[PDB]
Formats: sequence, C-alpha cells, structure tokens
Amino acid sequence: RRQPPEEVDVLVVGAGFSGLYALYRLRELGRSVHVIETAGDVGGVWYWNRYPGARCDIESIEYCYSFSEEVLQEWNWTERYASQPEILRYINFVADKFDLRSGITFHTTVTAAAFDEATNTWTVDTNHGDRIRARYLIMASGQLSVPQLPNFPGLKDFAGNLYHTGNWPHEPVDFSGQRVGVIGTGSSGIQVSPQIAKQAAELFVFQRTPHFAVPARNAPLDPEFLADLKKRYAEFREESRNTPGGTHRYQGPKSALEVSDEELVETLERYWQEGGPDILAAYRDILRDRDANERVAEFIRNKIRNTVRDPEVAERLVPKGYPFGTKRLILEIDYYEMFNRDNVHLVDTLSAPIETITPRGVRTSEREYELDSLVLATGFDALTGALFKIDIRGVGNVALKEKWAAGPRTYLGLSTAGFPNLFFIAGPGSPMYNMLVSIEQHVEWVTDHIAYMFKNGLTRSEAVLEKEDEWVEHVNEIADETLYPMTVFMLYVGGFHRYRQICDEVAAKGYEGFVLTH
Ligand SMILES: Cc1cc2nc3c(=O)[nH]c(=O)nc-3n(C[C@H](O)[C@H](O)[C@H](O)COP(=O)(O)OP(=O)(O)OC[C@H]3O[C@@H](n4cnc5c(N)ncnc54)[C@H](O)[C@@H]3O)c2cc1C
Ligand SMILES: NC(=O)c1ccc[n+]([C@@H]2O[C@H](COP(=O)([O-])OP(=O)(O)OC[C@H]3O[C@@H](n4cnc5c(N)ncnc54)[C@H](OP(=O)(O)O)[C@@H]3O)[C@@H](O)[C@H]2O)c1
Repeated sequence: RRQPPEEVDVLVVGAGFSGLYALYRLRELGRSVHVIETAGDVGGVWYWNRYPGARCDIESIEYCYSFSEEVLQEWNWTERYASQPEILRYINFVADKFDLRSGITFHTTVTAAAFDEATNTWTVDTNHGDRIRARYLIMASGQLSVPQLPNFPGLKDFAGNLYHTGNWPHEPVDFSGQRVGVIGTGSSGIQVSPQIAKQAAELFVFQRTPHFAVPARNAPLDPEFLADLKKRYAEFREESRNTPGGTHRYQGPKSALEVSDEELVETLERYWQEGGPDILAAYRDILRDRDANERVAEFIRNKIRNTVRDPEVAERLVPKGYPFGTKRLILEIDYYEMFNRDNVHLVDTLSAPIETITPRGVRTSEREYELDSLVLATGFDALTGALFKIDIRGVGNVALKEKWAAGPRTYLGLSTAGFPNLFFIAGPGSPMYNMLVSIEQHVEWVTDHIAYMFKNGLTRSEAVLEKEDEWVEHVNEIADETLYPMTVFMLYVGGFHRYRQICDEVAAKGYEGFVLTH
C-alpha cells in the first residue's frame, strides 16, 4: 500500500472516473496532487459493482473520457452499452497509460477533514492513521459509493450466502442448483436477476415499488462505424457537450397529447424497438405535464402486460402512481421475459411485507422462503452518503453534516459556504444524466479554478452564502416546471448545456459567487 504524502497542493478522495481525471489534470497543470481510495484499485462504481449483468445505460461512444486523443483512438468499444468488466478494463487502461496509480493511496479510507483558517489548509485523516495537509480538497467520493445495507430484522441470522451487488465478490459466484433470493428491483436487481435465473434452481425476486424499465436492445458495435466516428470524435463530443443530456439524443418536437392513438403507438413502438432511454424524449412534454406523461406511461404498462404471460404477475410488475421518467430510466435485457421462466417467482412485498430474515431465508407476512443465497440489490445511501461517513469540519469547526442536515446547500453544486477550498465532483445541485460529460466538465472547472488560485497567489476560495441560497432557490424553481418534484431539490434539471454555460460565465467573471482571499 502506498503512503499518502505529508503535504500536497490538492488531495483527491476517490479513484473512480472523477478522481482519476482530477489527478491527471492537476498533474498536467503543474500541481502536487494525490488520491485516497478505499478500494484496492481504480474504477469506482465499476470496481465495486461486479455483479453479473452490470452494464452501462449510456452508449459506449458517449460514456467515456474525451480529454485524451490517444485514448479515443486506441480504445475499441465492442457493444452499444459497455458491460462493467469492459468499463473497468477501459479505466485500468487509462490508469496504465498515464501512470496514475503512482499518485494514489489504495486500501485507505478518509475519515476526517478539518479546515484551518490560520493556514488556509485542510488536515485530512484516514482510518489507517495517516495525516495529510492539503490546500484544496476535491471530493470525488461519488454519488452512489456507499452500499446501503437494508435494515432488515434478523439479517445476521441468515445461514446461507449473503451478497450485495454494490460490493460483489471479485471471483464469479456460481448459483447453479441454488434457491436464490434477490431483494430490490432497481437497475441493479433488474440487471442481475436475469443472469442469476440462468443458474439457480429457484429464483425469488422480492419487489417493493415497481419501476419502469425499457429494453436496452444491446448490440455489437459496428467496427467500421467506430472507425468513421474516430476521425470526427472531437466534433462529436462537442456536439454532445451542447445537449441537455450531455449525450446525442433526438428531441421530440410534438406534444404527447396532440397526437392520435395510432401515431402515438407507432412512434413509441419505434423507440421500443430501437431500444435505449431515448424514448424519454419521444415527445417534448413527457416530463413537463402529467397528462402527456401518463399517456406515454400507459403504453409502456401495456407492453409489460403483453410480455408477461401471467396477467397476475404482469399487473404487479406494472408501475402505477408515480410518473414515468421521474426516476432514472432503467434498461432491461430479458427481465420481463424472465418472469415467464418456470424457476422465477415475483414476490410482491407491497402486499406481503418482509417481517424478518431467518436462518433459512426470508419471512414475509405470507410465508417463509427457504434460500441458499440472498442477494441484496437495495441501492445505496443518498448522494451525501460518502460525505456523511466523513467528519468534515469547516470554518468555526462547524460540521458539514449539520449544515447539510436539512439537505445539501451548494453554489453550483461545486462548493458550500463555510467550507473553503473544498469542491464536490458530480455532486448535488449539478446535472446528472451522462455523468462522464458532467464529470469532465466538473473536473476541468475545478482544476482550472485551482490553477487560477495558484497563478494569482490566492489561497482561500469560498462560495458566498447569498449565492448559495440563490442557487438553491433557482434549482428549486426550474424544477417546478417538471414532474420531478412528484417523488431542497438535489438535481439540477436545467440541462448540461445550460449548466456549463452558467459555470463558464461564473468563471469568466472572476468566479462570481466566490470570495478569493489570502
Ligand atoms: C452500478 C452503477 C451503474 C452506473 N451506471 C451508470 C451509467 O450507465 N451511466 C452514468 O452516466 N452513470 C452511471 N452510474 C453513476 C456513476 O456514479 C457515475 O457514472 C460515475 O461512475 C461516478 O464516478 P465517480 O468517480 O464520481 O464516483 P465513483 O465511481 O463512485 O467513485 C467514488 C470512489 O470514492 C471512494 N471513496 C468514497 N468515500 C471515500 C473515502 N472517505 N475515502 C476514500 N475513498 C472513498 C469509493 O470507494 C469509490 O471508489 C452508475 C453507478 C453505479 C453504482
Ligand atoms: N446504468 C445501469 O445499468 C445501472 C446499474 C445499477 C445502478 N445504476 C444506478 O445507480 C442507482 C441505484 O441503482 P440500484 O438498483 O442499485 O438501487 P435503487 O435504484 O435505489 O433501487 C433499490 C431497490 O431495492 C429496494 N429496496 C431497497 N431497500 C429495501 C427494503 N428495505 N425492503 C425492500 N426493498 C427494498 C427498492 O424498492 P423501493 O423502490 O420500493 O424503495 C428498490 O426497488 C440508480 O440511480 C441507477 O440509475 C445504474
């Protein structure tokens, strides 16, 4: 294990996509930088979420780095949507190309960080006892980096094998001949269940809230397509940077209501057959009005009812109530087709809640389920989970967990008043669709600001309380034009293109909203 240095210009937490780029760029900018990563290697979510079927929901050609021309040319994506193993190879390939691991401390977790106004420096501590002093602290700790253990009664009494998709074994697990239970039907559960059902004797999928999922229609990547794209990859990426989703996507111009029944069915079957989340933008007001939303929602519901041979099973797979697209749209591969298998059973925990885990399995208010293995696909902590596991003290030793107790309050989602020289990558308050585009934009803005601080001899950068309140209010206001609040708003819904413009303007105006001092 590598030892974190005593002093550094910038200390980064996290060796996922965000922290690795920050490390690369701050090196290129002539700054001393170092990373602290709990995991044994690089990758972030793609190092932890090694469960079978883990797959990206953004097309390979978009979900990738663009800062390096060599990488864009030498790497060859193979499928429309990259599997977790491939994304990890891609990440390790970048870490190898640029010798990043020499500036990373693995097998180490940041536990405390306190800002000292006297020296304008952060003092960062780790569980292993290391103490690092850094002028700036970059939190690349992620949004879903804390696997959340569902507070199930009697969980410790389970006699079989317990797995969590967010911390999957680094050696493949063979479920052949087992009775397996999967708890959770989000992205993780929908992706891992079809893979497990190929091995297990009996698979029990425990679902509480049913969610929307459309077919991914994953396909090999035409190698000649990739060849032509590489001769124009920089232009293609700038295109992507000028979109609301940070990805190429057709923008439906027509209102979901003004169309006929046959036209709405044919347009949506088009998307349903083409696959992917682009169906979200089939019509311009899917996420703008409940009526347009429900019209597109019923079509998907009926596609479910038509795929599941058993109408009893189908109707509980059909989401109802909350609107379509308000939660990140899941892509499924043979998931709804799974429930037509004879070794798969859908357990509706809305009708029969889980009372306790037992030595032999899971006991709902209906029966006890005997399971050889239990797979928890129960998501992660909120976007603040990685930060709340750290004792973060700012001016006046006020802990961040307190100020953010009523929610995370930031300026631009990048900084928070009372906590200078601290920046969040891909955190709350910023756009979160194609995270690789948003991550590159965030790393560049932050490391540009840090280079700016060193260039001008300034040593303390702090967001202004009033602008923080203004930002929190603006983010809230733009949200009310959408159906998102129907589930301190954390997500910026304005779109990547408009957000980047905002951030560039702030930077082009001497970092308006910040207070730089020495
Ligand atoms: C299973 C899964 C699938 C996803 N699929 C997609 C997708 O298809 N498209 C998309 O756009 N986004 C997707 N995401 C979102 C994902 O968070 C981002 O795409 C991106 O990978 C996040 O990069 P990051 O480096 O900011 O965070 P992470 O990859 O989460 O990296 C954070 C790292 O920081 C470490 N860390 C945290 N706290 C500490 C600490 N105190 N000390 C030391 N180390 C610490 C963690 O161990 C982790 O390695 C997915 C996320 C998950 C979990
Ligand atoms: N690109 C991809 O393919 C991919 C893959 C994995 C994850 N992700 C992303 O990472 C995020 C999390 O994904 P995720 O699937 O792992 O988690 P998730 O989306 O938060 O869903 C967790 C599921 O487990 C259920 N659950 C949680 N606690 C439970 C309990 N105590 N009892 C019963 N059920 C419980 C939840 O039911 P309820 O809904 O009723 O609460 C939910 O269905 C998502 O935003 C997703 O976009 C993406």
